[PDB]
Amino acid sequence: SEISRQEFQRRRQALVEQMQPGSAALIFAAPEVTRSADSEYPYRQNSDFWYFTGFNEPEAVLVLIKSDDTHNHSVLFNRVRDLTAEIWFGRRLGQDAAPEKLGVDRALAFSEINQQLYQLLNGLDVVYHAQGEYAYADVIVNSALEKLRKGSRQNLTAPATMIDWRPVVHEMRLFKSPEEIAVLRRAGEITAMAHTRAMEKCRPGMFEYHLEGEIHHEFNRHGARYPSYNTIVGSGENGCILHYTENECEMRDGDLVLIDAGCEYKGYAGDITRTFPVNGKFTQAQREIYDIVLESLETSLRLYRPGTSILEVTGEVVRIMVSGLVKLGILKGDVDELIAQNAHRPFFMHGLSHWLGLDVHDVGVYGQDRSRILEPGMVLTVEPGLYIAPDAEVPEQYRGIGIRIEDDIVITETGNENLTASVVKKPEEIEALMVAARKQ
Amino acid sequence: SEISRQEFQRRRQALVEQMQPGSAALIFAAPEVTRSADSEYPYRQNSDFWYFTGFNEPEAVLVLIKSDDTHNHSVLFNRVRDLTAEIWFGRRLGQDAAPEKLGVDRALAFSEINQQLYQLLNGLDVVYHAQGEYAYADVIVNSALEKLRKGSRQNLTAPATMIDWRPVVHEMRLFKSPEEIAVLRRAGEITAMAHTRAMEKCRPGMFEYHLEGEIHHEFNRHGARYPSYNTIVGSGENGCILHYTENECEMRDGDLVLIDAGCEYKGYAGDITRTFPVNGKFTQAQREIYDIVLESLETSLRLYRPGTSILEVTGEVVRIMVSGLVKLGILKGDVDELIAQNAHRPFFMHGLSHWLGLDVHDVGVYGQDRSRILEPGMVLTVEPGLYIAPDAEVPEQYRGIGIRIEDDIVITETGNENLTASVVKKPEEIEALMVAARKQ
Amino acid sequence: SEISRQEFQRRRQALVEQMQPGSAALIFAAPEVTRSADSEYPYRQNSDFWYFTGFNEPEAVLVLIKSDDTHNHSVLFNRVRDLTAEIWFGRRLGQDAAPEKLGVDRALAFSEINQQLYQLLNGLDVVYHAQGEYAYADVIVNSALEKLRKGSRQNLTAPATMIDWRPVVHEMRLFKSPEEIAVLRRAGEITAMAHTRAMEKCRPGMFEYHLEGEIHHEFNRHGARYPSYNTIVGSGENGCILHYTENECEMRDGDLVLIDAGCEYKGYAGDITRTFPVNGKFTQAQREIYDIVLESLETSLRLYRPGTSILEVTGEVVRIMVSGLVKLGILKGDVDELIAQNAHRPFFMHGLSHWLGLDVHDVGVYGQDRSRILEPGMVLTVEPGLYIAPDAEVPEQYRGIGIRIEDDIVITETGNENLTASVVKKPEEIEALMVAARKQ
Amino acid sequence: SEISRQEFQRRRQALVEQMQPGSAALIFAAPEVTRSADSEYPYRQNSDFWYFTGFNEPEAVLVLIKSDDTHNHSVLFNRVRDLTAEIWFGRRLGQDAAPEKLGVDRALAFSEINQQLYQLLNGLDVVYHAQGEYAYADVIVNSALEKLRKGSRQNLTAPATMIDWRPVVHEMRLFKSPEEIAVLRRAGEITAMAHTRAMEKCRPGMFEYHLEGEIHHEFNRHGARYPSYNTIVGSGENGCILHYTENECEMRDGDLVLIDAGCEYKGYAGDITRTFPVNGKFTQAQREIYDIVLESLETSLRLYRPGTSILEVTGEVVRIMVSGLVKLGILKGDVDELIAQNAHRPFFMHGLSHWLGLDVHDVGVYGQDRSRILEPGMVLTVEPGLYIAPDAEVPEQYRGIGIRIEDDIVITETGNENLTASVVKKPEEIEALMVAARKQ
Ligand SMILES: [Mg+2]
Ligand SMILES: [Mg+2]
Ligand SMILES: [Mg+2]
Ligand SMILES: [Mg+2]
Ligand SMILES: [Zn+2]
Ligand SMILES: [Zn+2]
Ligand SMILES: [Zn+2]
Ligand SMILES: [Zn+2]
Ligand SMILES: [Zn+2]
Ligand SMILES: [Zn+2]
Ligand SMILES: [Zn+2]
Ligand SMILES: [Zn+2]
Ligand SMILES: [Zn+2]
Ligand SMILES: [Zn+2]
Ligand SMILES: [Zn+2]
Ligand SMILES: [Zn+2]
Ligand SMILES: [Zn+2]
Ligand SMILES: [Zn+2]
Ligand SMILES: [Zn+2]
Ligand SMILES: [Zn+2]
Repeated sequence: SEISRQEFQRRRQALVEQMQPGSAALIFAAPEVTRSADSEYPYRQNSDFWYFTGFNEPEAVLVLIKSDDTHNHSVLFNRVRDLTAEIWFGRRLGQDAAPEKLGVDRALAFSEINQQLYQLLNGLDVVYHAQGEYAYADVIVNSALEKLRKGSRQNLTAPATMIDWRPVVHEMRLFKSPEEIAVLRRAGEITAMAHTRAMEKCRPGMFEYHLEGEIHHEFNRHGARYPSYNTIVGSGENGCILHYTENECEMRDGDLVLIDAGCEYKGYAGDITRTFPVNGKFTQAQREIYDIVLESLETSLRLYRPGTSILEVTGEVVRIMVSGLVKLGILKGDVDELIAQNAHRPFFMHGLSHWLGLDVHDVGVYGQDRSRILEPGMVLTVEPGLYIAPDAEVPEQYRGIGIRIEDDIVITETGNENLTASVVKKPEEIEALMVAARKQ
Repeated sequence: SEISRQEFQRRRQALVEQMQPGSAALIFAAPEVTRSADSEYPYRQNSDFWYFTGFNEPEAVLVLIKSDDTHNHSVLFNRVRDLTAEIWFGRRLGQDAAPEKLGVDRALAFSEINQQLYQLLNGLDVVYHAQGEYAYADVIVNSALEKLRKGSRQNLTAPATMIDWRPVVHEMRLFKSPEEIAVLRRAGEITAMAHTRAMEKCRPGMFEYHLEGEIHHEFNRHGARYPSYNTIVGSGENGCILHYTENECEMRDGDLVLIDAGCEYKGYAGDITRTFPVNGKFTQAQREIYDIVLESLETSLRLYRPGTSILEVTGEVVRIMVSGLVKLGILKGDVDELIAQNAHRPFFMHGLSHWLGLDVHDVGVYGQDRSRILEPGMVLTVEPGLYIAPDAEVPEQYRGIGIRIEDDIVITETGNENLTASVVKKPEEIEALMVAARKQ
Repeated sequence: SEISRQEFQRRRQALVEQMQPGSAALIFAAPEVTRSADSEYPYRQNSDFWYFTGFNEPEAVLVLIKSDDTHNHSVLFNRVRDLTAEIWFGRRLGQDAAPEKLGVDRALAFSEINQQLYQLLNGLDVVYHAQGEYAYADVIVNSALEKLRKGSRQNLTAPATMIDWRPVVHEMRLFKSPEEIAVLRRAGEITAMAHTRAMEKCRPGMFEYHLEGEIHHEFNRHGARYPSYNTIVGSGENGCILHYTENECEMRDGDLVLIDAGCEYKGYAGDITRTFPVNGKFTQAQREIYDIVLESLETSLRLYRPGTSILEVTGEVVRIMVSGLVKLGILKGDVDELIAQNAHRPFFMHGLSHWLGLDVHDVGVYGQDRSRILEPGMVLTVEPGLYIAPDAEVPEQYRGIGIRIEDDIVITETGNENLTASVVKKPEEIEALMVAARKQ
Repeated sequence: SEISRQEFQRRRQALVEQMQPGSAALIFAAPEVTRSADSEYPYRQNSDFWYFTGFNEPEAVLVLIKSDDTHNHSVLFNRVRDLTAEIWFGRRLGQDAAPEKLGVDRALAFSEINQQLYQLLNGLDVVYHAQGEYAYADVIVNSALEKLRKGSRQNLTAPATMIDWRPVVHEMRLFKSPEEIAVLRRAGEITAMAHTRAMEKCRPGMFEYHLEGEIHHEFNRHGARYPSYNTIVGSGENGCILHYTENECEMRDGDLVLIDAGCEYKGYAGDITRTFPVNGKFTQAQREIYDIVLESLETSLRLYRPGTSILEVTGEVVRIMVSGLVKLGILKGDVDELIAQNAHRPFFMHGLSHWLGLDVHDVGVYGQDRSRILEPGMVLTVEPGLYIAPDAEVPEQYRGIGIRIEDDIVITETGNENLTASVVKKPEEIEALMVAARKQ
């Protein structure tokens, strides 16, 4: 699946619809980023700029100009073509091919932006700009507006109103179109295949990073070159660290391993967590914690639908958690009192769900305490976990256990669709998968 | 292989030996780097800071203070320990464990650096600082020196002399110790195994990125998690682009594929290029160009030794190249005149050799035109190539061919040691390797 | 005359009337300014901040908050009281006395602004801020808005709209109240007395700066400590330099002297130019040029009224000028053609009139080519001049003559009131004044 | 008196003598400074730049290049000539006239500095630059050095050592030449005449600012256009504020007035304080405090000579002060104990003496607690004072009295020369001067 030319056009038009007449919106590309000395990290476009263009070059600026309710045009600033720079660092779109390729009306050289941008903003009333997003962008925008402010004898006037478009654009990104959902559906499948493979390859004596290598190879073979975030492979006590990315330890028979990993496919993030026994067989103590986390996930998957909220489903998870932990003797007391005291928090100290899309922790307003009423088209994670510290004052057998189980869902008219259920999470199914792999 | 505690200590002492008495050297860690929104790229330490510490955290500063020829001490600023921040983002060394772990005399909280650094610089005559390396470092250093300048009524004085330590430190990095050479030797082996595997896996109809995935998986399985630079897989005309990293094309029977890829192992870069037929059999036209590049490499490997230079060996390569191209009718005229006119430059437009180490394009002075006399301990690449443009005015059969062949070497007392010869480059050996793999 | 507490209150309310509901306006004080090393220039408050407060301290910020059409409040950030800092550098208002003294609702310590400002902006929709006016102000404002943007988990939201209040506030300043006109009337009288005195004191052999000293002493004795701009005393060829402030030459019998000087009285600028003979008697050649400039001024004073514009009156002046210069043989040809060719421009190369108020070149929109229709309450200068270069190709007797004559006026219901007519400008009256003084 | 072409040349040569071979010193002009909107304060050149040039324009840079012990040259960057900009804002030296006018070898356009400065620094070992003095200068210098650092393929190298020249140059400025002393001698005379005049003009009912006007007029008439610092006229309780510059109060019969005022003559500061009765007759209580301050001054004038220090003379003043105050009942106890407890500090809370020159509080190292041994050529103030707060718990008659008496001196071979003794300070002489004036 991919995003069409037409879809990028629709998105620009939907932004322009919300803009005041006599205004321009300025959306800037991500800068290139040094890794060390003269080597740079693989380029990652700004998600908002990508959303409106599908254009993967730096030194580019999308300018959407609204004259009135039925009249608007698009201008792209981008890198000029250059035989020498392209023989070295790779091909460029340039100005000639850009209108047709990216569906914009006009394309100018980014090297001329300081000579041209103020002319495009002259006489407008409003400019939409994400101030503080990038320092280079602020320099360009402030420089244009100062030229206009100070150029009254050349009959120039600056727009007096500046509006942050991030609220508007993030509210758009919060609701996925059918095309976006198809892409995320494939991201979830790719990510699932990677997690299945990690379970199948895991053996005692392999290092945490070996499973990372299997996962990344699987992403790559389906055309997802990069992960959406740095892969987490926390075996044993490392599973109690939420963003453990060192992945440097030998995996030991008897330990669990927690894998949080997700691909980036056409810009969109997969995001799955599976926790499983390194030796393919859960112990009793491991099952006892795992079952609480799994019931939490399974109950949440049943509950999530239009009209509820992350907050409301999180309350059900807290209840399941506090009850399970009391039954194991990890918590002591009255369930309802422990719930009122938030007694689960030493063991489950993060949110159940985040928005998912072009960023793994996606944009969009959550409402106070994530109380926003869910509607169809919202995409989110469901990721309960329990993390018992090596030195928690609890029965010995539960100490140093970290378990998270995470699926990615889209809210539908009647409930939700699970994008990541093609990798197993029921303990008996995990064990059968690993046994089958160890034969073959 | 690894770098010892003792070696990091030796390096600090070697820097201190060159410092003026009554001085302090300030070496800052790399900042963390955003990939998108709240997600960050995998952390890569500043190579110079790494060189003196082997410490892989941000928000850290090494301060080496020389009182006199026999008296000096080391101070580390680093992140304080924090239970909440470590449960989330992973473990920290802290101040208690640092002296023993990293062999420094004292360790302070990076959060206190503005309160402490000026006190360490007070009364000194010289400060060694890499001005403009990082903006956060300059803010910290300039702020310390202003406090001292303006604090004469508190009996404070700033050092009046500031010296860039990069020349000194890069000159040290230019000459590798036995330990560094052992590490680079393993980086070369790992990188070679990856390239061998790419040749063995290549089939028509696979995408360029599939070979990238094989290479990265192989790096990872030997404990080199990351590449030293973004992998290049240029098949067909893409091989004429020097840093082609899109790797997005279907590999076609009849084309060559150029792979430039290198692992990062204990901080040190491997860097190999192999070019080979996608279908496992070089055509006549492909052999004709390949043989010129291979003779260039093989002649260079014979010539490189103490007392010659990159410039001098490059002259021999130009001669081989111009002669080969004249014999094919790609160039026309007298060889010596064509050489004098640099007629090879449309086809070979980059340097033959760069320094190699903690950075793939490593630090160290080259001398004018890379004329510096080579000495034992220098590590460098040998990477001749020929790139015939799709639209070059040459016989049709050579158009759109890009071939580079690259090995990594260390200069020894009598010649050089080749770190990357365990992956084949002779055409008959390449073909046999691919045939054997295709059976299986 | 002075500006009342009530007037400052009215102005704030008039700004608040124009503000959107759910908004705050931020008006910052001028920074202190170094003259050399640790000595500073006499403090000059930002004119806009002064306009709303009459408060003459740095490190102060006026915050006007509009909840709705009938509900708003004012917050002042200002310097805390400090016995040591006040014994040294002088008295401070502080927070206790400020509400009553300056008519604001609340006053907080400027040292706490970063801890408090974001709390005042939280939940608002709009912030009025003059971006780029002062760098310290932008740092404070951007820092507040970033706290709000990134603080959604603390239930903070930033206003998405930022509006430049300078257009609104400058449009207010463009129309003077009766109180402001009374103050400017006194500024014009003070400035006139100074110019009268300079004419009375002028003798051949005195230096240009001596007349500057007389003028400044006269400003000071009426309670106008500072000039509104750097005083111009251009004798001879120095009169051809528009902002000649060197004032370093011996004044010579036979030369004219051009004095452009104005006091600052309760913040408001006087601005007068008189040109006169150093020896008290105009030559024929001097009269011939002077009469053109004087007719230009006198005709303009008759014409200026509601309904005309600076542009329209400037056209009449150009006609007078071109005609006078043709009659002297300084220009040659048809008057109407010379007018169409703007043939006056080598001799009169500046505007006839600028707005006058808290700044000598005051704020307010002029319209294209200063075409804005004049209305009652506008205050402006009328300053025709003719400047014949030392090397102009004109009859010898006119070379090196610079003459400007300038009065300050306020537009009334039926015409204008001249604020500066108490210093003579008719040549016979100038000569009589100087003769009388020489006896003284 | 003035400073000769030859003297400016000597100073540059004296700096070059101390510079390392293969180095360049960069001395930047002061930026222009806004007073309000488009009006600027009178230009004040950077004192160090002035010291080496006597050049009073902005956008200028002196570059002194030392090749070796007998070979060096000077380059000036300055504003190009421009007919339009000079007709408006006044005459410019330009490049043609500068070598001869300012005694430099070469002069280039400041508009070309970024294209030329790096070429002048290329291949040098050391650059002398006052980092953090001006932000525009740092931008220019850092930009030049980055070009050199990164331009090794164009055979460019940056100097690795940067040295602050301020210590060296301020140490030079600390010792005045005969020419400088002659200029300061005239500054002291001018300043004295101004103070004499203020005493002669003072009447009850005049405002503090009226005496400021008399003083400034007197500075101006002797060719000192500007004061060296903002004039202090503190009558009554205002005399207890050390830098009282409001000068806004009606002077009352019965009060003292403290005037601290100094001219700037050819760049050099006068700096005198005289305190006197507004009505021309000291009361008993006023005499009692005045006599302590006067004895302090007179004893200091006797003591100051080569071989003592400000610290040592300050100890004698403290003794005189504590003894006088004990005798009046302002302090109670044993003199030697009160001295040991620094019991004078509520009443005398500033230093006795500061260096004087191109800045009123001049550059130069004081040593710890101003303990530096005085040598011939040092110029300094002697300014004891006693300030009894309105609410000090002392006998009523001394409350609200501020008295300072200040003279400017130069250390000679055998003692000191008093530059400001031509204005009276003995109380009987003050009273006679005022009585004589009142007749005017
Ligand atoms: Mg256990
Ligand atoms: Mg072909
Ligand atoms: Mg003449
Ligand atoms: Mg009294
Ligand atoms: Zn249109
Ligand atoms: Zn965004
Ligand atoms: Zn996850
Ligand atoms: Zn997640
Ligand atoms: Zn020691
Ligand atoms: Zn470096
Ligand atoms: Zn390579
Ligand atoms: Zn290489
Ligand atoms: Zn209210
Ligand atoms: Zn303004
Ligand atoms: Zn004027
Ligand atoms: Zn004017
Ligand atoms: Zn020379
Ligand atoms: Zn200085
Ligand atoms: Zn003084
Ligand atoms: Zn003083």
